[PDB]
Amino acid sequence: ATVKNGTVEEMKNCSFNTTTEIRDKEKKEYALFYKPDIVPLSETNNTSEYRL
Amino acid sequence: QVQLVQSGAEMKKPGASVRVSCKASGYTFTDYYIHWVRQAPGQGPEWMGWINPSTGRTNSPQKFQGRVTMTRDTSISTAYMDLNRLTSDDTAMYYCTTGGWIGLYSDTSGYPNFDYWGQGTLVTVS
Amino acid sequence: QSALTQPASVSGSPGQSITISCTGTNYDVGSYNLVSWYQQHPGKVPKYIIYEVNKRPSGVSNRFSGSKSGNTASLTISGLQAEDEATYYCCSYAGSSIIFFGGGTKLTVI
Amino acid sequence: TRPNNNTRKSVRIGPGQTFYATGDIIGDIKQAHCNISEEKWNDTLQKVGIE
Ligand SMILES: *[C@@H]1O[C@H](CO)[C@@H](O[C@@H]2O[C@H](CO)[C@@H](O[C@@H]3O[C@H](CO[C@H]4O[C@H](CO[C@H]5O[C@H](CO)[C@@H](O)[C@H](O)[C@@H]5O[C@H]5O[C@H](CO)[C@@H](O)[C@H](O)[C@@H]5O)[C@@H](O)[C@H](O)[C@@H]4O)[C@@H](O)[C@H](O[C@H]4O[C@H](CO)[C@@H](O)[C@H](O)[C@@H]4O[C@H]4O[C@H](CO)[C@@H](O)[C@H](O)[C@@H]4O[C@H]4O[C@H](CO)[C@@H](O)[C@H](O)[C@@H]4O)[C@@H]3O)[C@H](O)[C@H]2NC(C)=O)[C@H](O)[C@H]1NC(C)=O
Ligand SMILES: *[C@@H]1O[C@H](CO)[C@@H](O[C@@H]2O[C@H](CO)[C@@H](O[C@@H]3O[C@H](CO)[C@@H](O)[C@H](O[C@H]4O[C@H](CO)[C@@H](O)[C@H](O)[C@@H]4O[C@H]4O[C@H](CO)[C@@H](O)[C@H](O)[C@@H]4O)[C@@H]3O)[C@H](O)[C@H]2NC(C)=O)[C@H](O)[C@H]1NC(C)=O
Ligand SMILES: *[C@@H]1O[C@H](CO)[C@@H](O[C@@H]2O[C@H](CO)[C@@H](O[C@@H]3O[C@H](CO)[C@@H](O)[C@H](O)[C@@H]3O)[C@H](O)[C@H]2NC(C)=O)[C@H](O)[C@H]1NC(C)=O
Repeated sequence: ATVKNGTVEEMKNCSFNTTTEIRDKEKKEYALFYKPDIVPLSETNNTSEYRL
Repeated sequence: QVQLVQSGAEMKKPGASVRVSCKASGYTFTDYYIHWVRQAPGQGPEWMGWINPSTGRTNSPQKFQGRVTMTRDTSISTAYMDLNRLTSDDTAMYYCTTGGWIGLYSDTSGYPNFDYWGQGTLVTVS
Repeated sequence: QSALTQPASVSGSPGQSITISCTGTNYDVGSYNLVSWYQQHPGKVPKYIIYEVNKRPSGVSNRFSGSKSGNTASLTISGLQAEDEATYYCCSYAGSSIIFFGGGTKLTVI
Repeated sequence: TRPNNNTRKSVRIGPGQTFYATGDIIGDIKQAHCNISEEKWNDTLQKVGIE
């Protein structure tokens, strides 16, 4: 994302593979999450993998 | 004194794209919305979108969503509209206008308060 | 009829008023107090006449006034003089960060 | 107030149940805040001070 000001936050756009209602036929899905509710997954250099 | 001036008139053949520019002097460029308004010959003006020159957010109506790209350069106080996949219906004068005051605590983007207008520049697809 | 509807033209005598109406729907004109009026003319830029449904910016002669009720707004030009002969558009907020314009209304002072 | 005009989104989580989420932000993003009148707070806190 891009706001560049710091006076306002944005919400991080995150995407995830979902177990659909017929279980084993996945489809990727996205939702907006407030930043305090999301954490990076690992100490590795990947800045694009996050965990709740 | 607040004033805005745009690029010059031109001829362009169908199907191409056009970069029309708007520059304003007399106020801090980041603190007022820039609204794009188009008037085809003799027709009521139609509104294309708005730009937040402070952060770069933009929005467009249903028919224009996906064929006009809008941005700006903060370093030179000049706003840019990039209409793409031109057609005959784009023959019009393109107007750059000054919108509502920008503040953190309220969304004044939708206010149709066009305080000032540019001189208008011509596109003709034929 | 461009996006909003209005009478296309009216002609009258000086001293009276030609009042131009702007119509109309719940989501555009009925919902919000964000209605403006713009005057245009052959070979001219639009002129900014009314804002926030009842206020006028500096430079507009004080013969104008604005009004609104229900789903329809109107522009009052009480005390007509031959300078007012021009094409008047209404435009307002339309929800979801969209704004709509009107079709125009020419004026005459016989 | 929260001036952001959020819009909801639905996601399926196994059979027959849904997980609601935010899918869009209509309009310009803006800051959430609370407003207190200085004229009241300034009086009130010295009134609290005497106690
Ligand atoms: C919680 O509490 C917070 C408060 O803490 C609250 O937030 C507040 O909300 C208010 C609204 O809800 C909001 O009020 C609006 O403020 C607008 C800003 O104007 C004021 O300041 C300017 C200062 O002037 C600038 O700009 C001039 C010219 O551009 C420039 O020369 C100066 O330098 C100066 O600084 C600029 O340049 C500097 C260069 O160095 C730079 O440093 C600066 O950073 C800056 O860039 C004054 O001139 C004004 O008089 C105000 O004092 C204000 O415009 C606005 O009023 C307008 O809108 C109203 C509706 O909201 C209308 O009813 C009203 O009539 C006003 O209409 C005028 O403006 C509109 C839009 O701007 C325009 O369309 C009109 O034509 C009209 O124009 C007038 O001027 C032109 C010429 O310019 C004339 O031709 C006309 O005839 C008119 O005279 C509101 O008053 C407030 O700012 C905000 N507070 C903060 C801190 O954000 C929050 O809402 C609360 N929360 C809740 C939930 O309630
Ligand atoms: C915050 O976000 C929410 C979520 O988006 C905003 O709420 C939406 O607001 C829009 C308004 O822009 C609204 O859109 C209308 O939905 C109606 C269905 O419920 C439609 O009937 C309506 O269509 C008319 O308007 C169109 C132009 O916008 C026309 O093209 C169309 O033909 C319709 O006009 C005809 O019909 C009317 C009525 O009969 C008639 O009077 C006309 O003359 C013409 O014949 C719009 O599509 C969304 O439905 C809203 N959605 C929700 C979930 O609320 C909200 O506005 C935002 N907040 C702010 C402050 O902007
Ligand atoms: C958050 O991220 C998601 C993706 O994870 C964004 O969704 C994507 O948005 C784009 C732009 O609208 C879509 O592309 C368009 O799709 C249409 C389909 O008809 C196509 O015709 C266009 O050419 C264009 O490619 C894209 O499909 C969509 N992704 C999905 C999976 O639907 C979303 O916009 C992001 N939101 C924010 C606020 O950043």
